[PDB]
Amino acid sequence: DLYSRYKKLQQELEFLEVQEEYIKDEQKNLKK
Amino acid sequence: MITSAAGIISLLDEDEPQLKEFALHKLNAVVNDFWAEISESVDKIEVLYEDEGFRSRQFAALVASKVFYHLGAFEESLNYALGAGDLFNVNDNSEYVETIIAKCIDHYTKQCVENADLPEGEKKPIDQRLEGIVNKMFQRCLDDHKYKQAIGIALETRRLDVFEKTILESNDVPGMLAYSLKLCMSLMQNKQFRNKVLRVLVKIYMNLEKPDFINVCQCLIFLDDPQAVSDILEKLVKEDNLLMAYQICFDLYESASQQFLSSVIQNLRTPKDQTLKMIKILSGEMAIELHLQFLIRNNNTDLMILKNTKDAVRNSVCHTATVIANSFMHCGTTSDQFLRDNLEWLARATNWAKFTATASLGVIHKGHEKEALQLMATYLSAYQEGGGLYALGLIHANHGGDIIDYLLNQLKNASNDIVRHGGSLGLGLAAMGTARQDVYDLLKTNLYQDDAVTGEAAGLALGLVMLGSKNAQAIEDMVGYAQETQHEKILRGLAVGIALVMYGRMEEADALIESLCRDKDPILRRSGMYTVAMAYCGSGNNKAIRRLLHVAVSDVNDDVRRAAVESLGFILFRTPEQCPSVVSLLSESYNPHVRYGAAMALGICCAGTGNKEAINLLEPMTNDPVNYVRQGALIASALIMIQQTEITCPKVNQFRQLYSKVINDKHDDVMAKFGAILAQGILDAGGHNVTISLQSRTGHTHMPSVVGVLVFTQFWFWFPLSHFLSLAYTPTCVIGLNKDLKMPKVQYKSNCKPSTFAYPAPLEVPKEKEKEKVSTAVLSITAKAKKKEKEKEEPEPNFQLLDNPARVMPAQLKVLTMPETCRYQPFKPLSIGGIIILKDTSEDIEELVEPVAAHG
Repeated sequence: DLYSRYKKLQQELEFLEVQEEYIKDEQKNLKK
Repeated sequence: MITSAAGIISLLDEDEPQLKEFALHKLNAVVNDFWAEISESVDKIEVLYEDEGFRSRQFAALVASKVFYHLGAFEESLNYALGAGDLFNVNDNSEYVETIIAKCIDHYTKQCVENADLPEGEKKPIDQRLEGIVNKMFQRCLDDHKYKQAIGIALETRRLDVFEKTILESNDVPGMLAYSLKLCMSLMQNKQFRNKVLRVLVKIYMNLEKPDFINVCQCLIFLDDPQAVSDILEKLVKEDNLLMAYQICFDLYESASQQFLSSVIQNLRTPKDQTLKMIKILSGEMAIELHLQFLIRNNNTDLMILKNTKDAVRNSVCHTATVIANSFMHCGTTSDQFLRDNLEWLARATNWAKFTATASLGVIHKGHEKEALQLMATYLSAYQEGGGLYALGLIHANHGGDIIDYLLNQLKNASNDIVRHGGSLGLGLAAMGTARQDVYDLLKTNLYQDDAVTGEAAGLALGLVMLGSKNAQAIEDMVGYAQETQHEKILRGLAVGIALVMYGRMEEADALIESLCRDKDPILRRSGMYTVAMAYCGSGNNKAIRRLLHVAVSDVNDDVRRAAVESLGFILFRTPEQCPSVVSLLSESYNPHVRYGAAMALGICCAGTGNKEAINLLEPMTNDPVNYVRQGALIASALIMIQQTEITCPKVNQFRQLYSKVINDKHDDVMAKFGAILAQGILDAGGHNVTISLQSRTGHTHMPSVVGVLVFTQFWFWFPLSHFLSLAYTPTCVIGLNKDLKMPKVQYKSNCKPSTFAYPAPLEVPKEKEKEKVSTAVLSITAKAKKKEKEKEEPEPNFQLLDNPARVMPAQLKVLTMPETCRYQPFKPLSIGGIIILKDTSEDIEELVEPVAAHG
């Protein structure tokens, strides 16, 4: 239970940070 | 109290190794408060530890670890805690102990993960005392009757021996095995470690008192070990256990790929009736026959909606759209009633529309393998002949075999380029995954020309044939021809072909992905996006997601942006809730191509899932001012809501009304209408009997389904490929088979209301509305006249019973059973579905079920 939840949170963190990277790049292109 | 440790620290400076140790003891006793002072004097304790010591080497380590922990330098605290040795006393409710334990566990996990990938001998040694601390934690967790999550710590630390020991020497071995398999299939990513863990799991399974052969075969499918599965089957048949083998072979066909099935069949080849029918099961004759029989028996198709679309159609685009939608709604049903009724409509087609119509015929007759060849000969220019080839290939899906020689021969003896295109598509479909050298070389020869129509099919069929093989020769030849050619259509064909070739290879595809992405040809960059998708299919790989998301906004070619978004959906299909988070922002993009890619990515990801946020995102996109964004949104909504009822999703009726409205409209764009017509076809695909799921019932990725979805998405460039979605149609059937491999009349029992999984009701004609007088005018005395006239004058059943061919919706398997445990007992729960070998204990007449004629 706890290990599965920990892995879920780790994957969510990785997914959210990659999403933020994408939003930063898209914002830059939108400014251009 | 004491208020100052200065005296105790000063005791250390002396030269007496009898005073020093008492100083250390008091210092440890008081480190709970005076770490601030002791920190500046730690260096003295450091040097005192770094000598013979005389109990100083023992206690100073613990003191320095404690003071460093209080200070904040855990990296240096760990070294001294380890040097302490036996003075750590792991067994105590101390916060310092807990924190150092956590830090040591994290350090060990990091070290193991880092050094595992390195060579066998080139490994940086671990500290033995650190290993001892980790093992002490393992043993403490075991002693706490906390068997679970010791498996998790073992998984993180990458050491198996503890994992095996704790999962064996524990209660509820079945439950722990189920948890371990869930972890091994879902969360962990490293493929080599996954294979090692699965090897341990299968060893445990076999050494169990009663081996779980079904889970063993699942793990062996994951490991790609046909020799081992063949040996398991050989042992299982040598020992008298036939139902086990029946269900094992059924699941093996339903999950494993064609190459694996062929290899296991060859191993078996290397009474004999048992072996022969095992080979037949693995080849899949009975699987496809049972699926076709299921669909024909339950062919509850609706014709009035298709009639309305036909009536509303004006343009050739909408005509071919209706043809394809009919194909989808009749896929696997072998019933061409609409096409045999509207011979004038069907005959108003021309050029590639005839190709598409014949392909629709083939899709309708999907799985109808027995009368093939002669059936197409009866059904009947160059376009018609090529369409017949492609339709016959579609009928002979991934499971081809015997007809490969016929396709090879006639594509050799084909003259028209249209016929060559059709034959190449059919041969690629028939040989999908076989990787036959002769077929590949013939397709190479057919590709080695300058002609778009032939080259596109030749390249796509090359990809289908080499699928997964990772053939270096194939990649080299296809990339070289793509670079050296001059026809963008051939380029598109080769792009999809390379994408398919580099399928299922997680990290072995990265070199080719980088090459294609850095390539300057926009079609080859699109090929790189598709290669990313196919390689990291259904893995949620964050590296691939990052690459695709980067290319979706950095690249200049809108085609490549759209392909990147589609690939993103292909990657994320395994976690449907996850994708809407990605695609909500992409859907609100000023780039219409990226918006369409977002819609199609949502469709692929949530295909046959009926998610709610995906539909919420699609609906506004369904209402857009751009032309093709609407088509993409409609098709994605159909993909998502395929086989969904009003109660299950309270928007399906809304989208049905939307499709009807857009079809029956004056200004609605041609491509919007095309998308709506397709959407209807997919939504009612297979006569409400088939759903689209890229993964098998047991979680294995469904290669035919993913290939079909990808090639269908590649209809933006070529309509005839739109029929490839047929491969993505899976019958939502639970079929019970007894020992004789014949379907007996069983009664399945589902405990749910008969409206959350029922077929959409026929809507009948909308009826004629007469002319209405408008609100007869009220005058001054009308109310008085009305007053004068006034004076003068459910059960909602909670039960569901299904005959043996049981169209059970994917959500409608968790809740499914039989009445009072009838004569038939399931070999495996009625939750996985598929084909179940119902064991029987009562002997009676046992009437079978009739093999309905294949006409509809």
